[PDB]
Amino acid sequence: TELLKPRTLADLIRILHELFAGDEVNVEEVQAVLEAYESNPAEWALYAKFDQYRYTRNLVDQGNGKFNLMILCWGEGHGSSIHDHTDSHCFLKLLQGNLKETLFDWPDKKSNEMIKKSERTLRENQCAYINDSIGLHRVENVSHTEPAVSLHLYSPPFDTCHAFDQRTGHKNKVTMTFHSKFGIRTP
Ligand SMILES: N[C@@H](CSS)C(=O)O
Ligand SMILES: [Fe+2]
Repeated sequence: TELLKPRTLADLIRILHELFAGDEVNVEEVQAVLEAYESNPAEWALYAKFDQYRYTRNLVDQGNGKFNLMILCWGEGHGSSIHDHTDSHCFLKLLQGNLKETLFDWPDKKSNEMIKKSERTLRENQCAYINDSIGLHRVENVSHTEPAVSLHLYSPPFDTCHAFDQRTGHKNKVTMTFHSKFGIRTP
């Protein structure tokens, strides 16, 4: 009920366990708390494990089963597919660098080019929110010189989703994997 500024990543995690103690989710409250945590690189260095060729997903907390909290690491020019979020809430907070978020509408069943609804540049410490009822999105680090690090919370947890072909709107099921869990590389 009473939202306080998270002092550290650990404190944020404790607050998040409180916010997800029940069966529902106050989206605006979760977003405010995520936004209020000041990114401190020393606190999340353990999870910030990059790969040269694509972005990595690094599990931080399993939220007592109610959410997955993870850190995504985007090399220069690394980006995602256009994807949905499997009927889950999805929060994205920038911890380092910038990411471009492009929004798309759910495709009609006819094969057509997916045209962008809009785009925005998410900046350090800002927290965005998406869910399937809002639409689909692609997230990209368009920087040539700066890696980006983001903190993502999904509730309920999911490890599969759909990728959408921008040319047709065709979807394919994708299994998402973790690069690391609790700071441990999981090959
Ligand atoms: N949801 C994507 C990243 S963009 S929110 C993922 O979890 O891989
Ligand atoms: Fe996403």
